[PDB]
Amino acid sequence: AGLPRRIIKETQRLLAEPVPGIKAEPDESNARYFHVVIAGPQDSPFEGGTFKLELFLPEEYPMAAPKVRFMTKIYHPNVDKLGRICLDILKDKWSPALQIRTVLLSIQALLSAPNPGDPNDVAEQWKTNEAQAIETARAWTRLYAMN
Amino acid sequence: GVKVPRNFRLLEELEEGQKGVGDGTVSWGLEDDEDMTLTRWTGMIIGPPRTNYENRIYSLKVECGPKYPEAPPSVRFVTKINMNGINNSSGMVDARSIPVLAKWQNSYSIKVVLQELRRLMMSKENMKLPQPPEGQTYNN
Repeated sequence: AGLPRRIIKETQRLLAEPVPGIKAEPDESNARYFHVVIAGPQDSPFEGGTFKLELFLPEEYPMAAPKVRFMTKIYHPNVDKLGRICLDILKDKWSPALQIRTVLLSIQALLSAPNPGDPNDVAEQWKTNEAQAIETARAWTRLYAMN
Repeated sequence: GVKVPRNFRLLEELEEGQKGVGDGTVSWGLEDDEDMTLTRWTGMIIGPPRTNYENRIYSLKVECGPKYPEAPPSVRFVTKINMNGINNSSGMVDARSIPVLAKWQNSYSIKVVLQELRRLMMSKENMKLPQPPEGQTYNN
């Protein structure tokens, strides 16, 4: 009378075998809603920082993609001012075969290796002045992601 | 059923605001485009024809608190208006006087609130009210 087996399985697996550098906790009211913290990847300008992310599994999951957004301000070519994430598998390249775990490490990989080429000012800054873009990313990490 | 969490519901309303609805006589958007909390919104209502509100654009502030959309948003007019349910000195919308707010359901939205206020502008008790000069705004 509750959630589909897959969601129960994925929920319980997130809490039992956590992705390294990624914490995930269930919402206290919504069993499809999760509060995620991703550590800034080693050797990235986000290293040392912790970034809040929120995840929601819609009714049509896994036919429909999970919904994911940053809640911590971050300077990154694939993340906008409201925290929305541009990642293929969150829309276009989503298939039921993928899982929540795949999404989380992909986002983590995005932080480890930003893709300025993605069809914004941030991404454009990362192309023409990568050094300054990286130091700006580090600046915002100091300002927004250390508490 | 399945509840869509606040932040994701507000992202849906954000996208719908940008696409616009109907004849565009109401519209809404984020007050601050860097507000990751999605809390403060700007509403716009075009005063309806054949009322004392006609040909006037009304700006509003809509605040979606931590329990939105389980709880109704707070609404106030920036543009001065004489209208039942709207505090004539402050612009604040008295929820008990506006049925969408007094009988709030979590299926409602910023859009619905603005459409209701526009509909109420056409009511017999409002459409004939003498208005303040065009362009005036409340303080605070």
